[PDB]
Amino acid sequence: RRDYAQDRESIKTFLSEFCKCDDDGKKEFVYGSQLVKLAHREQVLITIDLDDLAEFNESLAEAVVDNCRRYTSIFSDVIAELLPSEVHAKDALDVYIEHRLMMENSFPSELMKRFEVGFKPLSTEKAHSIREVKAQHIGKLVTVRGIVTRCTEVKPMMVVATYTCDRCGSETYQPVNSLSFTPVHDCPSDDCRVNKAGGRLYLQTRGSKFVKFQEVKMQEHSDQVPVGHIPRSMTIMCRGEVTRMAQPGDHIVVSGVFLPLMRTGFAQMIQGLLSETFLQAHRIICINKNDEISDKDAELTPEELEELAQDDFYERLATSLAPEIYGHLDVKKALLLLLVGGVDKRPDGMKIRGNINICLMGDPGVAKSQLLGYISRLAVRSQYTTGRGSSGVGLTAAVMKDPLTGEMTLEGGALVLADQGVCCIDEFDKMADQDRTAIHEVMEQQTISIAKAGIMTTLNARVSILAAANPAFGRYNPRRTVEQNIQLPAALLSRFDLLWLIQDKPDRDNDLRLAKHITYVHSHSKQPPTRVKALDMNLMRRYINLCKRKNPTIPDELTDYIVGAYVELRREARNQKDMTFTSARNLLGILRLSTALARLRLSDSVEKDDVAEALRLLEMSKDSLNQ
Amino acid sequence: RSLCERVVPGNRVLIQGIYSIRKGVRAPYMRVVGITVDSEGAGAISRYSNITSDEEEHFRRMAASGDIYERLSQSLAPSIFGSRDIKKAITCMLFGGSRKRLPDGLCRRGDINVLLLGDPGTAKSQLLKFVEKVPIAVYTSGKGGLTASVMKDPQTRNFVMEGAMVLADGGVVCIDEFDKMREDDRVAIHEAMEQQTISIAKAGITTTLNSRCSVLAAANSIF
Amino acid sequence: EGEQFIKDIQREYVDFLDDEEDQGIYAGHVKDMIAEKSKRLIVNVNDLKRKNPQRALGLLSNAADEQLAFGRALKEYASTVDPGYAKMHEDLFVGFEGGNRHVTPRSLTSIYLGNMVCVEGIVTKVSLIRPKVVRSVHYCPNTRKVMERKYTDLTSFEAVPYPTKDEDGNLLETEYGLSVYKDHQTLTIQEMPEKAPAGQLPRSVDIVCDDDLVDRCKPGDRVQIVGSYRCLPGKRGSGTFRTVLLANNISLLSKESNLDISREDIMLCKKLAKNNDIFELLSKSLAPSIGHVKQAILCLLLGGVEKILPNGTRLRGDINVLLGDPSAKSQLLRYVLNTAPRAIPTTGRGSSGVGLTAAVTTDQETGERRLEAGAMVLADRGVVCIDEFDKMSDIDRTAIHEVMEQGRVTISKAGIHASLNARCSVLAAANPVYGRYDQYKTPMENIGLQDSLLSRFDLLFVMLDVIDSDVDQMISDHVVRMHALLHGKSRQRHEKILSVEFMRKYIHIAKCMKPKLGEQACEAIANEYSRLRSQEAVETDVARTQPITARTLETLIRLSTAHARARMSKSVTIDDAHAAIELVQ
DNA sequence: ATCGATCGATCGATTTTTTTTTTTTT
DNA sequence: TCGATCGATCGAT
Ligand SMILES: Nc1ncnc2c1ncn2[C@@H]1O[C@H](COP(=O)(O)OP(=O)(O)OP(=O)(O)O)[C@@H](O)[C@H]1O
Ligand SMILES: Nc1ncnc2c1ncn2[C@@H]1O[C@H](COP(=O)(O)OP(=O)(O)OP(=O)(O)O)[C@@H](O)[C@H]1O
Ligand SMILES: Nc1ncnc2c1ncn2[C@@H]1O[C@H](COP(=O)(O)OP(=O)(O)O)[C@@H](O)[C@H]1O
Repeated sequence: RRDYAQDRESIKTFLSEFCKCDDDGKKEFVYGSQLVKLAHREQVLITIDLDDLAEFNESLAEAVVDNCRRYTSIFSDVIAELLPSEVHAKDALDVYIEHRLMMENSFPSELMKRFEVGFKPLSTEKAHSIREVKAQHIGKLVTVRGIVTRCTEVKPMMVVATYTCDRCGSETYQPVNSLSFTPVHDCPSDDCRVNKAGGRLYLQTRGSKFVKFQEVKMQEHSDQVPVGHIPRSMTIMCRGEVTRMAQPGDHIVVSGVFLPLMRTGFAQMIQGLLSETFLQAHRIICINKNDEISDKDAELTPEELEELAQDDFYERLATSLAPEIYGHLDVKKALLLLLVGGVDKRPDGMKIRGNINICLMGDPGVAKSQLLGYISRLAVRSQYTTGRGSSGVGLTAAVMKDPLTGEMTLEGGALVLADQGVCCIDEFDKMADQDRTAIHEVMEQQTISIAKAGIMTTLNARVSILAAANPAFGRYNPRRTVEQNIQLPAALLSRFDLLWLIQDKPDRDNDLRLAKHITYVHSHSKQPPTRVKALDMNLMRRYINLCKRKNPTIPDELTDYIVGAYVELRREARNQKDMTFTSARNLLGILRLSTALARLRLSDSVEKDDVAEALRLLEMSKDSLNQ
Repeated sequence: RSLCERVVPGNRVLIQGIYSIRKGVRAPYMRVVGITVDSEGAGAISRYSNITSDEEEHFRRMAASGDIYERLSQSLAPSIFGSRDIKKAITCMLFGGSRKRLPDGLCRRGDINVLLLGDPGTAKSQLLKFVEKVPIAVYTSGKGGLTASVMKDPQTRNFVMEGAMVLADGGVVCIDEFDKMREDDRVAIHEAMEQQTISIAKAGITTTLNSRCSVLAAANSIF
Repeated sequence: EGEQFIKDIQREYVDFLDDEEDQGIYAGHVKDMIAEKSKRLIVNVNDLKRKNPQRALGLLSNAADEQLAFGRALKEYASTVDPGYAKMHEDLFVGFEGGNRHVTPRSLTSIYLGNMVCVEGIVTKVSLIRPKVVRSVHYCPNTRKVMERKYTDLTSFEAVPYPTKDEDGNLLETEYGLSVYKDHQTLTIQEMPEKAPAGQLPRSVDIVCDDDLVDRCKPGDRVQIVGSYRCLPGKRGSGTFRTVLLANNISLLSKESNLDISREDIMLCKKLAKNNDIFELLSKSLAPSIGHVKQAILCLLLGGVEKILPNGTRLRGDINVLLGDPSAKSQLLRYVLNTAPRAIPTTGRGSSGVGLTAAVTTDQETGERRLEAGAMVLADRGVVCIDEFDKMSDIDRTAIHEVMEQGRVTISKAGIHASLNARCSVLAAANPVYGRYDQYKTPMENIGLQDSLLSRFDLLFVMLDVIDSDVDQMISDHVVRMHALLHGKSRQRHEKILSVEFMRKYIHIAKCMKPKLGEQACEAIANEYSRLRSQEAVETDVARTQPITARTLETLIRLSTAHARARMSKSVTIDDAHAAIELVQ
C-alpha cells in the first residue's frame, strides 16, 4: 500500500530535522544526542516515544503500530550505515570482526547489530487485558498488564552461524531468526563449488553472534477474571537488552507486540493451522512492586526527615496496623516486631536466627484470619495457606519441566519462597500429621530437608512463621490443661518464643464497644475518627525499613540485671508445682526482642526500661487463665 | 442400521450372527445376521409389542374376572404350603402405583419397598429367587455400591461413568442381608430409595442422574 | 466458480432484496451503519420459505456454498449501501437463525448429514481458545510486489489448501499486521439427561465454533443451539467415522435479559413494594407443596452484600444455614435446583473435586498441560445444596472452612499456585447419630462435629416432629388439606402476583441496589448482642449457648441488607431489625 | 559391439503418559 | 527428512 522510498526520506528527515524544544535548554537534537551516544558506544538501545512521532508525522504514527516488524528493520538499516562521528578492539563481537578482517559472500550489516531500538507509547497506553486480546491483535504493538510466574534465567540466542570448509577458507553467512534450522552442506561456495576441491565447513561462534534470550511464564491478575471462569496465562519472549527485567511476584506492566508462532513438527497434530501463538516485547515498566513504585532501587534519609521529626511516638505506629477494630493492642506491636527484627551477627561462627515465630490459640470468634490476611498483604513478600489447602510438596519444593532448558529442576512451595520475611499459616492443628516435623525443622533456621529425591534436598529458608490454630471441642475445660485440651505436638509447642492464646469471656460493656467499633466499618470505609492520625501504609513501608540497619551492641551495665530478670522469670512461674512449662531458651529469647525494639529507636541505646515492656510481655504471655 | 435401541442390556437373546475377523493371532468379533429374541416364558417381552388384540383380549378378560387376586395369592409356590398373608403383597410390589409430579417440586415416591426378617426354616431364599424369576430385576445380597463407577478407560485417559441400581429403572431389585453388610455401603442407598436422584459430585462432574427402583429386603436377627 | 446454478443462487438470495421488508429493514442500518460490526446478519428461514421455497428448503437440505453466496450477496449489497465499512474482506458468515427437526444429541443418528438443524443439551466443557490462520500480505524488497496467498481447511469451507524462495529465489519477508485472523474454539454438549431411560447412558455430541461467538456461558447451565453437520476423516477409505457441528447462533434458555424488560414491569414491582406484609407471602410462596425457615432461605437466594475498603481487604457477603429426624427436609432443596439460577446439588458421598481438579491431561491436540474445574466456582455469586451431610468424610471439610470463611480460594494442586474468586454459599442436609433424637439427653452432642463450624455457619438450631393428643387432630386437618381454587381466594392471591415466573423476575433490581445502613441499627444491635451473650445460657439452655462469637454482627447486617432488598427501601429501619433478628432468638 | 558398475532421479515410511478413585488388608 | 529401487550411462572388454 505504501512506499519504501519517500517514507525512508521522511524517517531520515525525522532522524536529522529534530530539535524538539519541549522546554528551556532543548535547542539541540534529542535523537542527535542519542546518535552521538551511539557514537560513544555507551548506549546500545534507544527508547522511542510517540510525542516525537506525534509532532513529526501521522503515518508511521499509526502505520507502525499495526506492523511493527518492517518499519523497525528499515529503522535498523537506516541507522546501521549512518556514521556521522575512534577505536576498534573494545567489544567482543566487534573485536572478533576486527580480528577477522585484520586477518584479511558479503557480510550483512545485520551481523554488526551493535545498537537497537524499542518503543514507549503515550498516554502504557491503557491496561489492555490478556483475555481481551481478540481477533485483531496480530502485529499490533499493544500495551497490557499481566502477572509474572515461574521465571528462568538468561540464555544466549543465535542469529547467524558461520562455517568454514578448511579447504577454501570460506566464511559463510547462515542467519537464523526462528527456533529450528539446519546448517549447510559441505561446500556451498564457488571456490568450493562442484569442483572437487571441497572439504566440509564447520561452525565457529567467534565470528558468529549470540543474543540475550530470557523466558518466563505470565499469569493473570485474578482481579478481572470473569465471574465464572479460571485464570489464564500467556508466554513471554523478552528479547534484546531486557533480560532479567522481572521477578516472581511483580505485578508487571509489559509493552510489546503480539505475534504468532509456528511450532514446526509433526504435520498432523501440529500443522493443523491452529496458531499456538506467543508474545514479544521490549519494555518492562512494572507499575506494582518494582523499581519504579518502590524507591531505593528503605534507607533514603532526607526525603523522610520532614515527617521523621514531624512525629515522635510508638503506639501511633502501634494501632495503625489493621486499624478497623479496637482491642488486642499488645498483640499488634509485638507483631510489628516480627516485620523488623534485625538482629544479625556471626558470633563464635554460630549464626543466630532473628525471626520471631508465634502462634494463635483459642478461636471462639477473634478475627484470627484477619490479622493474617491483612499483614500478609502489607508485609512485603508474604504468603498464606491453611490445613488442607496444600500437601507437603505444596509447602516444600516440587518438580516440573522447564521451557527454558527442560532441566526438571525443583520449584518450592509457600515456605520455600517466603524467606527473608514471614509466611503465614492458619488453623495449624488440622494441617497434617507429618507436617509438624516439617515445621519442627525451621526452628533450626535455614534448614529445609526433604526426601523428594531424598538425596540432600538442601535449601536455605530464612523465614519467620505466623502460626494460628484453634482449640478442639471446648476451650480450657475446668479440668483440662495445655496438651490436654490441645492435641498439638508439645515438642512443637516448646520451640516457640511467644505463645499466644486469645480467649474472650463475656464482658458486659466491651461488647457494645466493639459493636460501635466494627459497625462504623460498614457505614463508611475508615474507622479511627478524630482521636489520632493513623499512618499511611506507604510511609509505613519505609519507616520500618530504616530502623533495621542499626545492629546495636548490648548493655553490660544491665547484663548484671537481665540475668536477675530471668531469675524472677523462672522463679515466679516455678513457685507452683504444675504450671505450664517455662523454658531455658527464655534468656536466648528476651535478648532477641529488645534488639529489634531498639531498632525502631535506631540508636544503640537499649535501656533498663527497654526490656521493662518485654518482662510484662512474657509475663502475660502465660498465666492467661488466672481470672 | 436399524437395530440400535433394539436390545437394552439385561435380557435373554436368541441370535443369528456370524463369526468373522478384522485382520497368525488375529482377532474375533460377531455381528447380527437378522437377530430375533427369546421365549423363556416371555424371554424378551420387556419393551416392545408383538402382543396382539388376542393378547389384550385374554388379558382384560382376565382383569374383570373377579376371582383373580385370591387366585394370584397361590401363584408363586406350586411347592410351598401356607404363608398367604405374607404373600398377598409380594405380588403387588411388582405392580407399582403412580409417580405423580406436580407444579411444585414434589416428585413423590412412586414404588413400594419390602421387609422381612425371621428365624430360618421358612423358605425365605426360594421366595426371593422366585420374585427375581417372575419383568426385569437383579439380585445380590451383602458384600456389595456406596461408591459408583468413576474409573478410566486406559484409552484417552478420561473419567467416564460406567455406572447397578441403574439397571432397575422400571425393573426392581431384591436383596438379602442388609444385616451382614456393614455401613460403609448403606448411605448411598439410604438416599436413592426416597428421591431416586442418584447424585454424583466426585471430580469435575455434577450429573445427578436418577433411577426409579424399588427394593426387597430379607434379614437375619441374632438368636 | 463451479456449477453455474451457484450464481443463480447468489442472485436468488439477492431476490430477498426487493422492497421494504429486507431492501428496507434487513440491510442498511443493521450492523455497520449502527456500527456494532458483529458481522453475522440475522436470518429467519420462515421468511425465506415465504419468498423462495426452493431457496428455503434447499438450505435445510444442503449447504455446499449457500452460506458463502449469502455472504457474497451481503458484501455486494453493503459495498453499494455503505462502502466505508466494506473493509473486512472475509466471508461474513450470517445467521441461519430462528421446530422442523430438533432431535437430541442421542438422536443425531446416521441422517441429517448435509443438514442444518437443532440440538439441546448441557452447557459443558467451557474450554480453550486459539486464533486462526487466514491470508498474509507477503513482500519481497528485491521486487517490491506485495503478493498474497489464501489458506483454507475443511472446517471453514470445502477445499483444502508458508512461501520461501517463491519466484526463483528472491526475498520473502512475511508481513503480518495486514495478515488477518479469526478466533477459534472447541467444546461439547451433553443431553439434559432427565429425559433419559436410565437403563441407558445419555449420549454426547461434538461442536466447533468461530470468531464472534466465542465462549458465551459457563459449564453447568442449560442451552439451545441450531447448527449444521460435517464429517471429514478417513473411514476404511482409513478407520471409521466422526462428527462435528458448526453453522449456528447461540441460545441460552435460563436468563432474564431474554425477557423484554421495559420500564413497566419494574413499575409494577415498585408499586406493589408499598404493600408491607408481603414477606409472609413470599415465605408461603416458595414451598406451596409442603408447616415449616424460608423467610430467610429467601435471603440466601439473594446472594449477599459486598463491602470493601481503600486498598485494604474485602469481605464475603452471603449467608449459610441448616438445622432434623427423618420424615420434609430431604425434599426442600429441590426448591433451589429448579427455582433460581446457578444451583448445583452435590452428593454427601463424593470426594476429590468439591473444589479439587486433578488437572489430568493426555497429549491434547495442542499443549494442554494441567487443569480441571471444581464444584464451587460453578456456583459463584449464588448457592449450593447437598444431601447426607454428616456422613461426609472428614477430609474435604477443612477446604470448606477455608473457602467459605476467607471468601477467596488461593490453592495449589502440587504443580501450580492458584487463585480465583469464588464467593458463594452452600447448604446440606442433616442426620443425628442416633436417629429420632434431640431433646432428653442434651440438645448438643446429638450432632457430633467441630464447634468451629457454627462460626463458619451462623446458627445453633433445632428441628423435630410429634404432637400430643389435642393438636394431633389439628395436624390431621392440615395433612388432609395437603392430601383446586376454593379458599385460596380467601388467601387473597393471583397466580401472577404469586407465582414462579414473576417471583424469579424480582431478581434484577433487588440485586442491583446497595441498600446502605443508616445509623439507627447501631444501638439496637449493640444492646441486643449484649443481652444475647449475657442471658441466652440460662433456664434449660446453658449448654446450647456455647457457639456465640462476634460473628452475629456480619450475619445481622447480611440479614437486614437482604430484607432491605426484597422491597428496595434504600434505607434500613427498626422494623427491618425485628424482621431480620427474630430468627436468632 | 556386449556387458557391469556407479550415479542419480524416484519411490514410499515415520512422529500418545502421570493422577485418581475404588479396594483389601493391617 | 531418510532409505532402497530402478533405470540410465561410461569404460572394459
Ligand atoms: N414353609 C415351607 N414349605 C415347604 N418347604 C420349605 C418351607 N420352608 C423351607 N422349605 C424348604 O427349605 C428351603 C428354604 O430354606 P431357605 O433357603 O429359605 O432358608 P433361609 O431363609 O435361607 O435361612 P436363612 O434365612 O437362615 O438363610 C427350600 O429349598 C424348601 O425346599
Ligand atoms: N410438610 C411437608 N412438605 C413437603 N413434603 C412433605 C411434608 N410432609 C411430608 N412430606 C413428604 O414426606 C416425605 C418425607 O421424606 P424426606 O424426603 O423429608 O426425608 P429426608 O428428610 O430427606 O430424610 P433424611 O433427612 O433422613 O435424608 C417426602 O416425600 C415429602 O414429600
Ligand atoms: N471486634 C471485632 N472487630 C472486627 N472484626 C471482628 C470482631 N469480632 C469478630 N470479627 C470478625 O470475626 C471474624 C473471625 O474469623 P476468624 O476468627 O479469623 O476465623 P478462624 O476462627 O477460622 O480463624 C473476622 O473475619 C472478623 O470479620
